Amino acid sequence: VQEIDLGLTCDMHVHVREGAMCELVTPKIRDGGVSIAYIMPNLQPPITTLDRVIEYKKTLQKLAPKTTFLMSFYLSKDLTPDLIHEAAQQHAIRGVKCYPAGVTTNSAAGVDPNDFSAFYPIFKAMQEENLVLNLHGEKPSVHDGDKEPIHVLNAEEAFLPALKKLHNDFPNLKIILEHCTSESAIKTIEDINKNVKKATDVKVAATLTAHHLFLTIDDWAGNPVNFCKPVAKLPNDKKALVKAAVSGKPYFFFGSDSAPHPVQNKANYEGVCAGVYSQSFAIPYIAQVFEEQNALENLKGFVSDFGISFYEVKDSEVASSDKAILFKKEQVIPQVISDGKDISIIPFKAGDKLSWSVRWEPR
Amino acid sequence: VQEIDLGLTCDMHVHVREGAMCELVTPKIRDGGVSIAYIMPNLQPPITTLDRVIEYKKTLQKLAPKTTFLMSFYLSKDLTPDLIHEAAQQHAIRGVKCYPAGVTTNSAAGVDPNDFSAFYPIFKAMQEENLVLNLHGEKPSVHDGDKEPIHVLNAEEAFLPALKKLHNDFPNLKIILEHCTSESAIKTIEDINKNVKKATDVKVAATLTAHHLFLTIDDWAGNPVNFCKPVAKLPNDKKALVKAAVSGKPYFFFGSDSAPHPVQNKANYEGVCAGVYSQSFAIPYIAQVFEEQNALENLKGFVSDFGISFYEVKDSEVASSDKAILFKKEQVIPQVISDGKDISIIPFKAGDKLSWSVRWEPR
Ligand SMILES: [Zn+2]
Ligand SMILES: [Zn+2]
Ligand SMILES: [Zn+2]
Ligand SMILES: [Zn+2]
Repeated sequence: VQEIDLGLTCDMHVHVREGAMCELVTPKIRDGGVSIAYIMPNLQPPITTLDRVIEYKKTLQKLAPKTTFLMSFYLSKDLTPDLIHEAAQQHAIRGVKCYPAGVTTNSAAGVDPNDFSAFYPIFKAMQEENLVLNLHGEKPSVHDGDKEPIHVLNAEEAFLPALKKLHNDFPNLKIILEHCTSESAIKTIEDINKNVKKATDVKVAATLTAHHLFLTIDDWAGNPVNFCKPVAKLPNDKKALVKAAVSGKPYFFFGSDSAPHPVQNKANYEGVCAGVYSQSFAIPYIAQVFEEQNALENLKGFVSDFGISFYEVKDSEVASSDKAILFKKEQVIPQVISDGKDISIIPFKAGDKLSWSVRWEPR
Repeated sequence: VQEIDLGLTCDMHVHVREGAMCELVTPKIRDGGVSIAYIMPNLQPPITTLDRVIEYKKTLQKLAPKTTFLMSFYLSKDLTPDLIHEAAQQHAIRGVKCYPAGVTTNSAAGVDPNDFSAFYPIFKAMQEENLVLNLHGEKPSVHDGDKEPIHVLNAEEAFLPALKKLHNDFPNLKIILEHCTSESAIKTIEDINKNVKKATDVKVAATLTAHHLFLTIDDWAGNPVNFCKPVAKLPNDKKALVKAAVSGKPYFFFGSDSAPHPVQNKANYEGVCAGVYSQSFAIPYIAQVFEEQNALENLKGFVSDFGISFYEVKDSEVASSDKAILFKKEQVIPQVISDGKDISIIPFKAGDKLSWSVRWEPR
C-alpha cells in the first residue's frame, strides 16, 4: 500500500534494436516505469546519418506515444562537424556515443580509443552544440607489448586516462562514462567532481545499470544470460557501485543498458551475445536495491532528478506528463518475455520476486 | 620432418564418461598421443565401490586394449578406510580424487574443504598404501559471512591453505594440486618443493592442462566452449603456468582434464557445463606451447618422465610398449568430433592449425 512518487523517471542508456524486436521492447520502457529514454545507436548499420536518426525516432514514437525519446549518433569517421551542427540545430540528437572497436555488440565499426584526436573536430562541434559525449569506456584487449596486459576485468580501469584526457582537452563538453562497473571508475568520477557544489556544475557523470547492482563474476561464469559488457566484476566493485547509486551525488544516475537479444543468441557455445534485458522491470529492479540499502529517500534523485538535470530535459519536450508511481505490491518476474511470434527474451532475474510494482498517475 | 621420441606419454587427468560418449572418447586417448591415462571418477553415481571401478576399467580396456589405465575413487561420504586398503591391495585404484561440493561437474556429492577432518581416516589409510590424493583445489564460493568473499577468480588461491595443512599432517602422502590456473598456486607448489633435488623427492605435485596454457578469461567470457573449472584467469597467470610447464621441474607434469560434453550442454543460456575437450590432440597441443617457448627439449619430461616417476609406473603395468613419436606434419583441428549418431563435441581450438602430429612405433 506504500507508494513513492518518482515523477518523470529517466533511463539514459537504452537499446531497442529494430524490426519485430523493437516492436516488442519499445512499449516496455513505459511498462518498466521509465518516462524518458536515451536511445543508443549501435544498429546494423550504425546510426551515422540524419535521415535515419529522424526516421528511427519517429518509429519509436509510433510504438510508444507517451515515451520521451532522446536520440544519438554512433561515433564514426562518417560524422562531420557540419552534420553535427545540422543534426543539433534540428534537435535530431542529444548526444554521440563512442564504442571502441570490438569490445561489445555492433562495435566493429567503432573507434580505436588510443587515437581519439581524429574525432576532435566532432567533439569540438558537440561542445559548441551542448551535446553529450557518451563513452563505452573499455580499452580493447591487449596481451603483449611493452605494456601491462588489458583483459575484460581491467579494460575499464585501463580506459580511465582516456576519460581524463578528454575532460581536460574539452572542459566544457558534457561527458558520460556509461555503465560503470569498477571501484576505480567510481573514484575517478568522484575525483573529477571534487569542486562541484550544485547539480548544474556537473560536466562528467556516470550511469549505473540495474544488473551491475546485483551481479558479480560468479553470476555470469557459466550463465551467458548474465553476460554483458562491461563484464560484472568483483564483490568489492559491486559494493562501490551500490554506494555510488544510493549516494545522492548528482553525477551518478540510472541508465539500464537494457540490451535485448533473442534467447537463441544467448544459448550459443561460442560467440554469445553480450547484454542483459532489464527494460520490463527497470525501476522495480532499482527499487529493490534502494530498499535493501535503506535509502529509498534517494531513489527519485538517481532514477529522475539527476538525469533530467544533466541532459537538461525541458517540460516542453516530454511526450507525457504522467508520473511514475512505485507501489509496494510484490510481483514475480516471468521466465520469458515474448511477442508470441518468433522472439523470446530471458529477462534479468527471471523467476525472482520484487517488492515493488510501478503504475502511472496523471498530472 | 622433425621428430621427437616422447616414449610412454602420460595424461594424469582424464575424463571419459560412460555409455556412447565413452565409446567415442576412450579410443582418442591413444589417438591424441597418450599411452598412460589417469581416469577420474566423477560419474553418475560417483565411483565409490570396488566392483564398479573394476568393471569400469574392464570396459575401458575393451575399448582401448593398448592404453594403460590408472583408476581412482571419488572422495565421498560413504567411503571407508577398509575399502581403501582392500582396493589398494587388489591394485584396483591408484588414487582418490577430491571434489569440493558444487564447484564443478558431478561434484554435488563432494566435500566441504573447510572441514577435511572427517576424511582423515581415509587419508591415513591412503598414506599407508602409498595412494595418490588428487585435489580439485577450489573452495566453494561464499558471498555472505564477512570474512572475505571467494569467487571463481580467487577460489583456487583460497584453497591453498587447505593444501598446505593436508601436506603437513600427512608428510608421506603423495598429493597433487590438479589443473593449476593461478600464479599464486605455482608459487605455493614451488615453496613446498623448495628443497627437492631429484624427482623422487617430490611429494606434492601440480598438474597442468593444455587449455590453461592457451586460455585467458577473455577467451571464455563470451565462449562457453572455453568455459571450464578452475576458470582460465589473467594474462599474468597464464604466463606463470606456461613458464612452469616448460621449466623442466619434476613437480609439474601434464594432465589434460579433457572433459567431454555434448554440444547442446554448452549452448545454454544458463548452467553451461564446465569443461574443455582436448583428448583428440592432447600431445600436439602441448608441443605447440613448447615450440613457441623454444623448449622442445623439456617436452619429454613434462608429458612422460615426471608423471611416470611421481605415479611410480612400472613396466609390468603398461598395457603397450609402443612409443609416442611426435612428428612435424601440420594438421587442422576439425570443427566437430562426432560418433555419427547422437553425440557431437566441439574440440579445443576447433578449426585451428597445429605444427605437429603424433604416431606410434613399436619398441
Ligand atoms: Zn556499452
Ligand atoms: Zn549499451
Ligand atoms: Zn577438476
Ligand atoms: Zn577433471
